[PDB]
Amino acid sequence: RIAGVDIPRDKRVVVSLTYIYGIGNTTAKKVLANVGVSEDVRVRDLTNEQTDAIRAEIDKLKVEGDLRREVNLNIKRLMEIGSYRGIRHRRGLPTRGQNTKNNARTRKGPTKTV
Amino acid sequence: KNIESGVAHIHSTFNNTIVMITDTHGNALAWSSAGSLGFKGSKKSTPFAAQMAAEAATKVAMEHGLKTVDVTVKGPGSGREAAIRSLQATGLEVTAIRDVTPVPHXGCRPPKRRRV
Amino acid sequence: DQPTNHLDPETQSIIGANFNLFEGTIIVVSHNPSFVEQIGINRMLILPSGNIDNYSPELLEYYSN
Amino acid sequence: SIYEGDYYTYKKKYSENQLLREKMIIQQEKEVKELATFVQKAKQASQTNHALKRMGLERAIRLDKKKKNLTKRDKVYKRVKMDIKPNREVARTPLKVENVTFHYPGHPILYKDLSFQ
Amino acid sequence: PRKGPVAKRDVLPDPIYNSKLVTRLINRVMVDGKRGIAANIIYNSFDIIKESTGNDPLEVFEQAMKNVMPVLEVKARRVGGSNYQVPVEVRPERRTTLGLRWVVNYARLRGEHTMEERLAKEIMDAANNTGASVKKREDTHKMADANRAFAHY
RNA sequence: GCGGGGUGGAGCAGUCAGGUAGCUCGUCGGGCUCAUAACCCGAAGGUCGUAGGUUCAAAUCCUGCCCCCGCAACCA
RNA sequence: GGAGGUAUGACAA
Ligand SMILES: [K+]
Ligand SMILES: [K+]
Ligand SMILES: [Mg+2]
Ligand SMILES: [Mg+2]
Ligand SMILES: [Mg+2]
Repeated sequence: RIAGVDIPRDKRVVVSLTYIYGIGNTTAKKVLANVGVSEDVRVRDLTNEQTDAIRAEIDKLKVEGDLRREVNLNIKRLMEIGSYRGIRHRRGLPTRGQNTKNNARTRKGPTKTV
Repeated sequence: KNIESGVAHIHSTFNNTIVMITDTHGNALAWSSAGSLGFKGSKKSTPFAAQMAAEAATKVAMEHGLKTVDVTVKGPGSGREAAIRSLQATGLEVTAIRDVTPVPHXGCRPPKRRRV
Repeated sequence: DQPTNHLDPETQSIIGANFNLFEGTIIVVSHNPSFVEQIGINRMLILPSGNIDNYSPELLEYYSN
Repeated sequence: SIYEGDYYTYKKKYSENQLLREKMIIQQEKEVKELATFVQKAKQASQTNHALKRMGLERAIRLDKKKKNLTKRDKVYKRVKMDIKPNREVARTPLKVENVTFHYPGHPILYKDLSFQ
Repeated sequence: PRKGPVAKRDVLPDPIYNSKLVTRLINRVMVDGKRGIAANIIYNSFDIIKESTGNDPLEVFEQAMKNVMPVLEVKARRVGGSNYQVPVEVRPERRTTLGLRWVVNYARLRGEHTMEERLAKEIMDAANNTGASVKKREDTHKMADANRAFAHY
């Protein structure tokens, strides 16, 4: 549809774009302001001219598979050089100084009470 | 089939109340009890269950045709009065009330006390 | 729409008991008094006089009237 | 099978008959087990115990005749098993009907502005 | 408390319906002392009732209360090894308390998106003697009738 | 050689009569208690000894094989 | 008022 993702047809454009990996709320507003598409129109109402303008606008940004490879390469590098952060990534522990005696469940996964 | 005078026997114990309406000759005509109205356990011993039992037996008794009964009350149950009044309410004419609690003039040895 | 129809009496009771435990909404029609009791109806809609009502032995009152 | 009476009488007569049949099959099984238990005891005894081996074969003959006159219990007809579970979860408003009127072409309107939730 | 009954603080009447009951309803719907939101919900819902029905909303609400306010309640009593419920008559103050609590509690559980819509629908249903709040009253009376054997208590 | 047995930690069902693996106690985690026991609530623990067959599908039926237990393995 | 009768819990401190 836009970057290889069928954005929700019923939602307003600002939000529908957010379903693209690499587009958040602020970035969606920027691309619509550049193209000149009102933020309140449902994307089902987008005309081929408006959609292509959005696609042209989005093609400038790094999104979806391009972004995912970029971030994974960063983490890959941290692991390869053997940095402290890389080990945190590889062992599934918080990487930004958070204490692990408690919590850290997002990184660790579900509790293993054993 | 059709009666005019009768007697209502209220067998009220601690556990249950049975109401039995006979003719004056002691032939049964209709009967109810707390147990036969769905009451179970302690509920069977309450005055209300005694009241309901009297009603259900009274209405059946008056279906046969029966105006006035005398009441014989027996046992230590709490529901004797609630049955006696329920008889009056549902349609019967309670003419006389007697206590026929058996009393041994001594008699047999009662069972042991319920502890030890 | 009349689920217990054509079913043997044993299967009817099985049908009613299992529906009672069903964890979902049930729109049922049944002229069998036993089947509706097992399901434990909550609201009854009377016809032709539209009357969304709480289920109760007042169902008999509507049947009489 | 034809009974005299009503449905309950049929159930009462039938339930009793199947009960009396069940008890018959139970006692026939006990006697078979008894012979079987002795036949095995003789079967595993020393070959030098001639009389027990003899008695074991004699009871093996009775055991065979028992097993051939042993009534089979009719397999009780299996009842339906239903386990209806929803894949997804119900909402607070599963169905919305608002001001619905319907008539079969050529017939009086069945309901007018029918609305329930 | 042990000393005895306490003073019950009075509530002032609703500004537009001149009803203390309306103020009591507003307090029941209120959350975190946000009375402005509570009042808006009640007044919007009385306008919804004024639309779905041609009658005075205050009249409809009072009719809903008549169908919801219980008369007999079950009071748990612990006697020895058996704890059973004793039927009890509900004093008039608690009657409106239960009615307001039930109407509000079941409106919050309704399916409509907004509370005032949920509250208006719950009010109108109760005014017609149907819905969850009426069913709560029916069950409460059903429980007392079953335990009517313990009336002498 | 004649029988009996292999299903969760243990003891048992289900096996005849094929469809969906449980019950009893125990174990672990949390409650309740000043604490322990009892009690309450949650969880875990077996693809049914093992490998082939039959079948739409087997713990179940068939067959083999390995294990464990009571007998027997010779009588004048 | 008074009188005869009708589950578990070391040892020392
Ligand atoms: K840390
Ligand atoms: K913590
Ligand atoms: Mg996005
Ligand atoms: Mg820190
Ligand atoms: Mg004894």
